[PDB]
Parts: sequence; C-alpha cells; structure tokens
Amino acid sequence: GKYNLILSEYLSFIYNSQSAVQIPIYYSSNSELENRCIEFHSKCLENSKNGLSLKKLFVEYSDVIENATLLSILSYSYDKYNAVERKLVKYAKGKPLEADLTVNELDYENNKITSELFPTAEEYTDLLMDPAILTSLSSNLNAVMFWLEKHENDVAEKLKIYKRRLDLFTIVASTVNKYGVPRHNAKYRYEYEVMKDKPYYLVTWANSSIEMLMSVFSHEDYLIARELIVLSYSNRSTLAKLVSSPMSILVALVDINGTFITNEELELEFSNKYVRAIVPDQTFDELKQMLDNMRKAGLTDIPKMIQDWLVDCSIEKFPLMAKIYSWSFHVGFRKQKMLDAALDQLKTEYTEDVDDEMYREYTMLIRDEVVKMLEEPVKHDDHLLQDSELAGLLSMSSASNGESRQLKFGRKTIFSTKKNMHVMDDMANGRYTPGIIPPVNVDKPIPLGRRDVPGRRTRIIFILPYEYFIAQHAVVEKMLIYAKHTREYAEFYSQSNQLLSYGDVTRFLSNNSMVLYTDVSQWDSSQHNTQPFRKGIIMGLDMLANMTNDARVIQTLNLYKQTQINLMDSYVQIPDGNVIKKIQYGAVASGEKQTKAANSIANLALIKTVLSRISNKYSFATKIIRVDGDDNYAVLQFNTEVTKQMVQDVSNDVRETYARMNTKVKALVSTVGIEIAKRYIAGGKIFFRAGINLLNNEKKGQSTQWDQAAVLYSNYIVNRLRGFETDREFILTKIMQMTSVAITGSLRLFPSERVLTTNSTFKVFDSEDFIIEYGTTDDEVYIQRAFMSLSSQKSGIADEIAASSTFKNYVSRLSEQLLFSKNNIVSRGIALTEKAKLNSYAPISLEKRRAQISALLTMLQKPVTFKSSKITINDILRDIKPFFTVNEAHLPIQYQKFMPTLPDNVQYIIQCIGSRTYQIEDDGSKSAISRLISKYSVYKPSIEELYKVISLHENEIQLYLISLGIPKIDADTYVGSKIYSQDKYRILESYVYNLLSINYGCYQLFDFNSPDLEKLIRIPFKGKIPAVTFILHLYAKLEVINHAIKNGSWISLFCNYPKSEMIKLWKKMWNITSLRSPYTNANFFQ
Amino acid sequence: EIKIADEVKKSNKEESKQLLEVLKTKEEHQKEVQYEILQ
Amino acid sequence: LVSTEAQIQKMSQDLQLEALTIQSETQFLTGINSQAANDCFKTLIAAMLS
Amino acid sequence: LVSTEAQIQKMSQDLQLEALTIQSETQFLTGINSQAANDCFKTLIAAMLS
Repeated sequence: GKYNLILSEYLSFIYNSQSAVQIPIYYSSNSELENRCIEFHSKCLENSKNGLSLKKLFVEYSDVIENATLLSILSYSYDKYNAVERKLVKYAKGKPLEADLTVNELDYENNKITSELFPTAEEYTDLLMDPAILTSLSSNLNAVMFWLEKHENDVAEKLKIYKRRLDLFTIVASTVNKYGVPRHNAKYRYEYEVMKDKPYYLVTWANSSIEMLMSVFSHEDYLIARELIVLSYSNRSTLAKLVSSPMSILVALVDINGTFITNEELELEFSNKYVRAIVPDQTFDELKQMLDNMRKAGLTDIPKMIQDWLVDCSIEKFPLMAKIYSWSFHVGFRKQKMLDAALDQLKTEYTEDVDDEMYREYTMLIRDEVVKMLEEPVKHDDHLLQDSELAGLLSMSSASNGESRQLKFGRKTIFSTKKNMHVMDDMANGRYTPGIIPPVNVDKPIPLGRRDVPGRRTRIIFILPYEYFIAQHAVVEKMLIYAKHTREYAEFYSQSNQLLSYGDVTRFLSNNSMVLYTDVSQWDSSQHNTQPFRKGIIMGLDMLANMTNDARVIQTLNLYKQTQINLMDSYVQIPDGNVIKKIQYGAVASGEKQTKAANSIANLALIKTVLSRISNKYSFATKIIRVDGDDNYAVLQFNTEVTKQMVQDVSNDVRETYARMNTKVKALVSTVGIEIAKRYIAGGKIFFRAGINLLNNEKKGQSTQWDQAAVLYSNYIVNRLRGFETDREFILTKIMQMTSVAITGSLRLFPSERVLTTNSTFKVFDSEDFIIEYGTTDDEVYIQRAFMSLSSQKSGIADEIAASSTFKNYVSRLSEQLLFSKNNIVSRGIALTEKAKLNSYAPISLEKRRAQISALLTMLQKPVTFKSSKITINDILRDIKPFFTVNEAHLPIQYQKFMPTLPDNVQYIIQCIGSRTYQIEDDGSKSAISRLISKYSVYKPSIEELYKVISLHENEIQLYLISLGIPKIDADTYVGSKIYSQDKYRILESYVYNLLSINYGCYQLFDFNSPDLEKLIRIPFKGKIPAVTFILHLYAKLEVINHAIKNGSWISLFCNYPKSEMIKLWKKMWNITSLRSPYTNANFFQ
Repeated sequence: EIKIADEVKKSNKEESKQLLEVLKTKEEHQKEVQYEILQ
Repeated sequence: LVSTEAQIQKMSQDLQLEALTIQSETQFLTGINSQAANDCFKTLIAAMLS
Repeated sequence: LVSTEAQIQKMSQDLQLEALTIQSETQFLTGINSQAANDCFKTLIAAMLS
C-alpha cells in the first residue's frame, strides 16, 4: 500500500511543469459512493478540459480519497522533447571515459564509433548490441535520477549508499553526456541515424552498468561495480569468462562441516559429516596464472578480495566469492557475429592417432544403452510406435522453431516458423511426404540459430524440417520415460514433474573418496559425437528391427535410421555479409528432439569408458555417475584416504586419456566441491548462480510492453533469492514505465498497485516481495470478477485461418487417419482442439493480448463494471476469513541452513520449518486423465481447461479428450469407470496450485507437510467434504507464512468452521472462474 | 422453497442454515438422477 | 407450543440425515409446522362431538 | 491451562464428525472457551460459600 505514492512522486519529478496535471480515478463497490466517484471523475475531466484548478474538488470528495480504491492516474503533458538532458546535466560533473581499441581481439568488438565500422546504413545492423527489450535507456536514466533525487536528503547508512551510487552514476553520465542519448523508435530499436556518430557498444554497457550500480548495498559492492563498469566499456569478450573461471577451483578448498543429502528429487537428510580439502599444488599455480591475467586486465580490488580469503579458506567469509560469481554475469551478452560464434565450435582436430580400442567400446556402449531403453516397447508392440507419424503430428507444438517459409491460408501470406503450420501448408499442395526424409548436403545445407549465455561460448542450434521431429519423437519419448526412473540421467530422473536439482554428490563424500566433475559443453564439434555415436545408434536400430514382427514399427525404425544416415553428413548455411558459406558438420548440437538424451548417453558411455582406464593404476568402486547436458560428474571411493599425489596423477591420467580420444578438457578433480552451469557446492552447502540480466536480454522475444515487466520481476525475485539483490524501487519504476501506455501524444495512463498485483492474466508483481496478495475486501473481489470477464478475448487471425480450406483438409485427414464416420460430432471438436495449438504462433497471441490490454484500458479510463456474479478465488477467501482468530506464537530453530545467500526472513522460515520435500503436480501429470495424454501425446492441456472440462457433463468430456488425439474406447472406459470423480480433487489441487504460485517461486522452497507448521494450523476435521478442509488448511498455512515473511514473528490459527458454511462452499467449488498469468511465474531453476 | 415453518425460514441459527443447505442438496441430487433416467 | 426449530433440530440430529445419500427419512419432516397441530386438535374433538 | 484450540483439535479428531450429516455430537463444542471455566470455577465455589 506504498507503491502509488512512489508513482505520484515519479510523475511529479519527471514532468515538473505547470502544464503537467495529475488526475486520479477511484472506485468503490457501494453504489452511492461509486456514483460520487463517477461524479469526481466527470468533474475532473471537465476541469481538465477547461484549464481550471483541480485542487478544490479533492476536499469535497475526501471520502473517496480515504476509503475508496484507486485504479490509475492519467497525465497531460506535451511532447517537451529533450527534457532528459535538461535534467541530466547536473549528474555528469565527473570526467568522461575513453575507450581502448587494443583490448578486444576482433576489430568490431571494440566500443568505437559506428562510422568507423559501418559508414553506410545498408550494411549497418544494431543486432550485435540490441538490448532486445521493450524498455528504453532513457527510462533507466530517468529512474536512476528519480531515485537519486528523492534519496538526496536522507542521513543514515542509506546516505553512505547514496554517495556511492551517485558517484557511479556520475561516472556513467559523464560518458553519456559527452555525446548524448540514443533515441528509441516506436519499436524500442536504435537506428543508424542516432548511433552514426556515437559508440556502438554504449547502450548495453550503459544498461548493464545501471543495473549493477542499482544493486549496491555495501562497500565491496561499490568496489566490484566500479571495477567492472569501467573495464566493461572496452573489454567485451574475455571478462565474465575470466572472473567466473577460478570459482571452479575455489570450491575444492572449503572444508565440509555439516552436509545435505538427496534421496528423491527434493528430499533432504542432513549430515554432520566433516570432510577436509585435499587440494594439490599445481592447481594453485594455475589459479595464480588466472589471477595474473586478472590483474593484467586492469583489476585491482577484486583480486585482493579473492586473496585475503585464502588465508583462512573459511566458509563463513566464502559467500563474498558467491556474490562475486554473480557479479560477473550482470555485465551483458557478448552478441558477436554468427560466423565468429560458430567458429568457437567449428574448429576441429580430427586425427588418425586416437585409439581404436576406445571408439569401438564407446559405440557398443551407446548401442547397449539404446537397447536397454527400447527393448520393452519395441518388443511388446506399443501403439505409440506403430502410429509414430500421427504421434509426432499431434506433438509438433512441443517442437523447435523451423525456418521461415511462405505459406498461404486462403487469402493471406505467412512466414511462420511453427512446423505444425508448415504441415498444414504442405498437405494441401501435395508436398506433405513424411516417409521420404530430405537429405542435408551441398544441395540443401542446414540453417542455424544461436544459443547464447554470458561468460561462456556460443552454442549452435539446428533449425530442421518437420520430418526429423516426426521420426525422432516416439522413440525419444520412450527413451525419456525409461530415464524417468533411471538414476544416472540427471536431466530426466524425476517423478514426472521435478529434476534432481539439489544434486547427488554428497552421499559418498568422505576422506577416502574423490569426485571428478567436468564441463562438456564444448563437445559438439568433437570426434566422439560424429561417426561412432551415430553408428552405435544404427546398430541398436538393427537389433531392435530384429526385435519386432510388425511392419509399421520396422518402417518407423528405418525412418529414424535414415534420419541418422542423413545426419552423418550435414552442411550448414552461414552468411557473412552478402556471400554464403557452407561447412561440413556431420555431428551433434541442439535444435532437435533427440540431442539431449542422446548426448547424455554418449557422455555416459564416454565416462564409463574413460573411468575403466584409471582402473589400470587405482582400485575404486564407481558409486555414482550423473550427466546433464553441459556438464557431468562422477564420484569414486578408494581403499584408503586421499592424498595430493593421487589427485594430481589421476588428473594427468584423465587429461591424457581424453587426449587419446582427441578431446580437449579442463579436467577438474576435487574432494568437497563442484562447479557446473546451474549450481555449485562448497562445504556441503548448495549455492547458485544469479546470472540473469534484467535490463538486457538474450534474444528478442514476442511479449508485450506489459508482460516483459512481469518477466523482469520474476527474474528480479529469483536473482534476489540467489543472492544478487537490486534495489526494489528502481524495479517498480521500470514496471510502471513499461505498463504506461500512450493514448495520445500527451495523454498517458499509469495503473496502480491494486490492478497489477491481483490474480489474473494481467498480474505483474506483488506489493510485498515473496508474497502473492489475495482479497478479503469488496473491491479486490469486484475488479477480479471484472477482469475475468475481460481476459477472454479473440484473435481475428485465428478465426480466419480456421475458416480456410487447408485447415479443414488437415482436420479431415487427422480424423480419417485416426477415426471416421462422425464427421460432424467429433471433427469439429478436433478443430476446436487445433485452435488450442495455433496459439503458440506469436502474432495471434499478440493480437489477443493487445486486445485484452485495450479492453482493460477502455475501463481504466472510464469507471468500473460489476461483472455479473462470476465466482473467483477472492469470493471464497472472503467467506473463509470471518471465522479465524490469530494468537502470538514462538517456534524454535531446528532446521539447518543450506542457502546462506537468501534474505534473512526467508532463511528464518527455512531455519524454523523445513524445506519442501515432495513436488505435487502443477500439471496433474500423475492424474489418471493425464496419463492418457502422456501416453497418446505430449500435449499440456492447461489446468484451466482441465478444471473446466471436468465441470461439464459426462458427454462432452469424451469429445474433448478424443479431440486431443486419444481414441474413443479408452475415453468411453474412463467415463464409465468413474475415475474423473477420483480426479476432480487432484485437478482442483493442481488448479489452485497454479492460481497461487505454490509451485512457482519462493513457495516452492517450503515444507507444508511439516509437523511444526501443522500444530499451528488448528482447523478441526469434519470430513466428507475434502476440498473445503483442504483449502482451509492451505489458506491458513498461507496466512501464517505471509505473516512470517512480512513481519518475521510467528502466529497460530483456529477455525471452528460451521458445517453450514462448509456446504455453502462445497457448491461454490466447481464453478470457479479464475486464472493466473504465464508471464508471472518465477521458476527458481531456469 | 422448503418444507418447514415460517419462524425457521427467517432464522439465523446454525441448525437452520444446516437444514436448508442439506435439503437443497437433496433436492438437486434428486432432480439430477431424474434427469439421468430421463436421458 | 414448542418452538418448531427447537424440536426439528432435535429430530434432525436424532435421525442423522445424511446429505449425499438418498433416504426415506427426509419425508418425516413434511408438515411439522404449527397451525396444523391446531387443525388436528380442532378436527378430532369436533368430529367426536358431532 | 490446555490451549482451547489444541484441545478442540483433539476432541474433533476423537469424535469423528461428518460435515454432511445432522450430528448430535456437533453440539458438544458450543462454549468450550476459557473465561467461562474461570467463571464456572468461581461461581460454584462462591455460591457454595455464600
């Protein structure tokens, strides 16, 4: 209830003019008071439209100002161009910055003037420094200046922060004011005509530096930020890679005193085990060389901070390092050229000096692993393999973005990347031919996409036709299903919605064991992902072909085989300016349904093969192996205690044993710690990487101005929990400026806290971080009922595409390829279902969401709507609340810290109740209705749709499920069986969980199965209305948790809920009209 | 719409609300099983 | 007279009227008001006299 | 004393109530609170003395 004041102050500061007037608009759920709000509105519009003073009416309608609820504030201020500079001149009295062209290796990667690299605009491209975000540099500068101005009179520790950040913004703005501000167009791009006479890499550097200096709360933060901002102005290729590299060695220096374990995918069972740190000497020499490079780059304070820690090597001073490890990834992306980014991968050293004893075993192990995956379904003749064509054709929506191709749906032209749409086009024109897999050769090389991530190399992405997906789909789904229960596939061991994300190293760490962990992300152009890898799979397919008797299955397997034949020789379109290069690359990368699990297989075979060579010199028992994409780790135990010399010799043997297969590696062996892309451990304590740029993005998405603010808030919350903390008021300023909308040149609207923080398709953030807010009031209920009426909108593009002839042909072909003779009873159902997977195409979503925002805006302008009784969540909570009673409690501390970097209140909760131990289905995947969909398809259907579908009669359930690819007999059996009644409750569980972010954010980290939380939640049991007692216990838990988060202290509860209200609510249960935005979720693991 | 005296219908007791809600559920279940057998 | 709710609540709790399941026991609550008690009391005696 | 809310937990779990049934046992919980136990404990002794 504080945000709107900051909004008002932002408006007053940014505009400042006599002509700048400020126009609130209010609402109340009570008619008479609402008409007085309407009156105030009216009179304000008039007064605005007559240059009359507004300050007089504000007393007359005092009641509305005190008790009614605000919506938004309008603003009439003219163009008044270039006022940002006219304000900014004062904060730029420092010295500007000079580039240094002889730092980056390349020529165009220096921060020199555009004209020195692109004299003509016809060869200009802003894509090497495009922020790719619908928010301006000017927005950032205005926000910083507003923060600095309002915090210009404080006298505390805050002032010690303020002087520091003021100096940082001085350093930045001197450099900016030296030349000027680039001006955004309507699309938030930056054209040639502003950058023609200015440095090319000023924008990303500026934004990244603003984000960093806005995340300063301490002295070391100031040192680090000043030491990166001033060097990131020139160095743009060897900086985040530099400071983020030693961490991998540092984790091998922290003694464990106390540990965490994993059992099943979120279980913990702590251990007081102590483990020393047997680090060799030569890795210190390596580390010393790395610090010499660090100092050689122009870094002074942060080596000293890295140097004074080694005197003790303690874990209490260690979070600084972790903090440092996150300060490296908030400098921006290294958006270099497609060519030079491919050549990070396309350097090959293929040699007729590798072993042959190794590759044959490698090939065989891949073959054997494949056979273990596929023995059962290939043999028992599963339906999903026979009809693999139809399976992939349904599951196209869960695929990659194919190359743009010109379509026509009746009377339009489309350049879609979605392969389902490609299929729709090719069926009509006789071009659909899935059995004949295209070659990939000189006559038709392959396109590319670029998988980027800062501080590392650029990975490549295949962008293929739609036959490759269809071939790989069914076989890869059975392989993944097999890997759900296999432990060693770290990407895929789960229980249908989880990953082993807290690792499985710490079981067998001891004084006798060691662990070798290894980054394997560069192993795409390598000689072990070419020929042997493919041929092992070919061999497995031969065996599997002899392991079935049906012909459809053998054909499907032969098509998958033929796909691997074509992938063994594969060329690659790569432009460079005007001319086009094509390079032989017959190997593996991402952009495929198969790449992930198959790379995991190949790394597993590789490490199993290598690890049987250390056996020539050591006796050990392989206890555990894990492989997940861009990393892999294996633990191993000895007959004795570990020494430095065994570590050194093992490392040399591992390095040379990879060299025997012609494979480069920075081999890393340790005893207590690991480092990988997504996480790392020191001293039996899990830390995480907070490297998600907020004000700069990887590539250019498709979301609106609105939703990118929500994405940024989720990333903000995440990074805060990780450790990287930014000052929240700046973020709120960005959110309001990104939700601000221009109705004319001078009219602009700004919504309020009570529109943006309400559970709908328009939620963006919360008034108090780590806490969703609900509505006990009339007013939040009122607007939630209003916004649900408006969330449902239309897309004319989708309506006209579904009315053409080709779509109709596609629906007909789906039917007669699946079932026939109900052409007007189910086929229409299948069209309505195909509509559910046209929405992946982005412009449809933009049409629909822009329509939602405009419909929202035409009642943000004018007064409010009653919305006609449509029941939602706050209606229920309104009725649950008046039979509560709170009382002060006092819980003790009995749970262990294992995420130090958290804010102290969340940690206090974790340090008093447990951390989560299960993961209950956000999708309802284990639900008996969903185990059909995961059997005949991959398709999601959103929990809104399922929660709705179950509310209907037993007739249209059959239509809706058969329309999702499922056959008719099992649907009829499901309805006759009466299993939906055994699944109303699970679906509603998942629904309510999706509505309230229970599996999305901070609430993913908390134990609701605790005995300590439960004894506070004293709601007696009634029985035979399970939903009510369920929601009551859940909501009471949420009350206690929100009180804990927002105030630190604890409370109890009690609800002697009357049976009358139990029954009144039981009927309100399965008629809920509520919804939560996809863009608002904050997955802690990305 | 309930088969009970007038001073009970306009009441505020717990038992009265309980009676009304329960018998509304009885009537709705009864009408729905009739709709079943008629379809 | 006894209050109608004061007797009906006792009757209802004595009969344990399950909500979900169908029962012959709901029909026992049919016509339990006052203004019927007086009707019977005024009918029987007048009939036996006449 | 024992806390009212925990004792009501125990009593509710022990009686095996049913939310879709006019139970007689539902009325056992009316007025269990403290401020009455004190009042009753005080009233009895005061009356027996006086």
